[PDB]
Amino acid sequence: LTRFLGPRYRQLARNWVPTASLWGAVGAVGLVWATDWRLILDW
Amino acid sequence: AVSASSRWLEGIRKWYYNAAGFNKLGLMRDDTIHENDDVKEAIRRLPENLYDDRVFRIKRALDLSMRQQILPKEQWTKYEEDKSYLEPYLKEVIRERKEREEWAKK
Amino acid sequence: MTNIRKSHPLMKIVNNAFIDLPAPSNISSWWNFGSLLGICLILQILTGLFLAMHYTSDTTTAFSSVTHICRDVNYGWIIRYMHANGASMFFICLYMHVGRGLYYGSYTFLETWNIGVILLLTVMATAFMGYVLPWGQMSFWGATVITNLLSAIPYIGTNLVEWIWGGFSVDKATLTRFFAFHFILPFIIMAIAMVHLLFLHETGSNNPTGISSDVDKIPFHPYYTIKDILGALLLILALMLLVLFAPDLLGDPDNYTPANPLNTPPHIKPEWYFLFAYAILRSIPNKLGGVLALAFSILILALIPLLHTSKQRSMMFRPLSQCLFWALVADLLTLTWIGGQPVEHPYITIGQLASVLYFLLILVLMPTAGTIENKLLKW
Amino acid sequence: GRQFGHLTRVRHVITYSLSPFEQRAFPHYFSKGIPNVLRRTRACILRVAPPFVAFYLVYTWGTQEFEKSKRKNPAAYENDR
Amino acid sequence: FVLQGQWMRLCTSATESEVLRGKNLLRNALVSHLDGTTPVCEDIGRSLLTYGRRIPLAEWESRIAEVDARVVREVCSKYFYDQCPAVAGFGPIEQLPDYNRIRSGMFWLRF
Amino acid sequence: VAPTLTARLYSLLFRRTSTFALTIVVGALFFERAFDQGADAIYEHINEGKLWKHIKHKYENK
Amino acid sequence: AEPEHDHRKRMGLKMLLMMGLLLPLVYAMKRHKWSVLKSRKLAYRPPK
Ligand code: HEM
Ligand code: HEM
Repeated sequence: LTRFLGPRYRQLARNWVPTASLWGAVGAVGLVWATDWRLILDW
Repeated sequence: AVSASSRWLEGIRKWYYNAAGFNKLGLMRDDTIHENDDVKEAIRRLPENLYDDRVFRIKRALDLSMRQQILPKEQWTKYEEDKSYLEPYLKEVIRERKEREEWAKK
Repeated sequence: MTNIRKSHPLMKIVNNAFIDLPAPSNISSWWNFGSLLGICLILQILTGLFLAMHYTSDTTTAFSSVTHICRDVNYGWIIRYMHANGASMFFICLYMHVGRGLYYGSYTFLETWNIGVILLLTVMATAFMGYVLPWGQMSFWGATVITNLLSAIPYIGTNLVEWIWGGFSVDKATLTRFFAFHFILPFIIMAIAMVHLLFLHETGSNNPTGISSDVDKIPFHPYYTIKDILGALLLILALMLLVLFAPDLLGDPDNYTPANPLNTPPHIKPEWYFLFAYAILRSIPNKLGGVLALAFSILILALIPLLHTSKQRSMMFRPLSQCLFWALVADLLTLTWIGGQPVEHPYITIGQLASVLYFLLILVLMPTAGTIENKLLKW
Repeated sequence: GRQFGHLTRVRHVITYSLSPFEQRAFPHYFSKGIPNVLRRTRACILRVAPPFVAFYLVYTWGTQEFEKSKRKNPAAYENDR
Repeated sequence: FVLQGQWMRLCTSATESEVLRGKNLLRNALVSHLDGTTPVCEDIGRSLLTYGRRIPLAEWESRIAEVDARVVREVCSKYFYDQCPAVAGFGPIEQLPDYNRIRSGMFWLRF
Repeated sequence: VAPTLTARLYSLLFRRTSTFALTIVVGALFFERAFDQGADAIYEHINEGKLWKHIKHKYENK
Repeated sequence: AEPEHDHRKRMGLKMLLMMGLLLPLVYAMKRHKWSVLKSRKLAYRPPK
């Protein structure tokens, strides 16, 4: 826990967010086909 | 400001050891530790005497456990004799690794 | 090598994890529950397959079907009452298993611990669906109230409870689903067990002392095959003692009544294995709060590795945890009691303090005790 | 890999064992059991028994109350008045 | 495994061929030792306290001759089959077979 | 001198594992029968006349 | 209500005796196999 936290680590986190951010978008797309929200369909 | 409380604690510590199985077993307190990656390296750092000792002790101990027999009252580990022989070794190993983290962190 | 049967076949070498393996000397009787654990998995299966050789999975018949297995079919009665009782054992055994892991710090084997946990929960699902197959008053309702307890989830829940059921209630649709998943879980679980065994084979069996035994290791074949056979012998004993002398005793539920959807046993409750889960839900006023806390009951297991505070993975040398270990067990017994209790003041107030005690014992007390003991030893 | 030749390293330890056929499998069992059983139970009892005792009280009390409060149908509030 | 194996095979499966070769080996072993003065002197001395005052030398060949593959099989099974071993090592004995394993090696179910 | 009962038994049946096994097969057979017989008897004794075996008379062949 | 149970009690008696007999032998059989480890006493020998 404490060991993992570090001043140095931030670039990796920033990089992760984009890949992570990109990954997050896919789920919404993936969920949406199954979910079939009328509003989502409307979008 | 610990004179009475700590004094009770010192008495309590003997009871705790007495309460603890290792003292009853006769094996040293240091020997009892969960063999993980730091203990492991400490272990490896032991001299032949210290280290072969810890092997017989555990041998004699797992033998007893297998037979559900306790050692004679005369031959038991007394709290007053707390060989914390792993402690020295074990500290550094940790010390090294904590650093490693510091260097790695920055 | 030549004509060393074992390593000749590559396959037969893989079986030398039983015969040739390094097994610690010292070793309480507690470890026989691993083996018995498997024993039970194999017995349920053989039993299941024969019952599912004369069972039908419809509203109309299911009750009849079981009823027919226990009456007209030759030795179907014992097979079925052996199957019911077994599952009790299976759980009685499971909870010894996890006790041991809790107490001697076998759970240090994180990867093995995480499989265990999956194991435990998978069986848990199994047991929940099988009991519903016979489609009797207890089963019928128990499924509704558990499943519905999933509708606590805010956004989805509601939709999702309806998918699981295959409709708005628990008619045929649900009943055949449980039949199919009950059937296929145990097979999947066996794969898991073996995967569990795989990981454990990489570091061998911890001991009561809590120290490595590498300096004392024994033939598994010579010694531990008889122990295990002996273990069986006692295990079976208990399973037949139950099954032959008191078939229904341990099967609290007396509801041999075909399920009538308007009717209700005011006293609705899961079986002994699931009794603890029902109790956990009760102490929280809010539905959702109760479902979270129910999951956390069981799911809190995987934390304990991280909670470990002492330097001695063995509780054996630390009095204080030996005391709070036992109490948790007796708190667990206390909770099981609540499970079969009217949900009224007396029991409510008790359960609530038991559910806090359980999470304290696991989350907060023990971990501190660890530290203390370490500090008294000067560690 | 190989589990028997590769466990650990052990120097200077002698072991002495005997054959099954030369010894007895039941070594003064009554005599050892009593004293060993006795000696460990008494070192267990204190650490184990308490919490169970506790549950029993709570069971006992806990059932009394129920029966009372419910059988004491007049418990809550009296009749005459 | 191989050794014990050999034992077993011996008392169940000895073939005349095999015994006949060992036979002959024995003769030689027993003749060639007796080459030289020292050797003969020891046989004669020790023979007398051991076997008493006989010098079974020429007998041998006779005795050795009575050897049969059945003889060798029945004689071996008195002493090795079902009998409890006397095993010592001076480790690395970490892999040395458990007493019970060694023991079960003196009878033939499988292996 | 004669061999203790065990020694007798040993040399006749347990040296060779073929014999041993043969024994056990045989034994398993013999044993099942005696056990049952004895153990069934014992159990019927404890419930004299309670069981249909005892009670068939009443309505049988007049 | 319990046709099997009536048969079961009789079976239980047979089962009870066999299990008891089997258990006694196993404890004895089990003891012999594990006797060697239990019988053995290992004495540490000083290197020098
Ligand atoms: C450990 C895994 C399993 C557990 C915990 C388990 C448990 C149960 C339970 C508690 C019941 C209710 C019986 C009653 O009280 O009437 C049941 C019924 C049933 N189970 Fe199992 N079972 C398991 C595996 C299996 C397997 C593998 C099969 C099929 C191969 C199977 C087939 C059945 C059938 C057909 C019934 C319905 C008839 C009856 O009530 O006996 N079960 N199971
Ligand atoms: C399907 C149910 C299970 C079966 C058949 C099973 C079987 C076994 C067996 C036969 C052993 C070896 C003996 C022993 O230590 O008792 C074992 C060990 C172990 N099991 Fe399980 N198990 C099951 C469930 C679990 C669960 C639910 C977990 C934990 C979440 C778990 C975790 C462990 C661990 C950590 C060990 C090793 C302990 C040690 O010796 O240090 N097991 N299991």
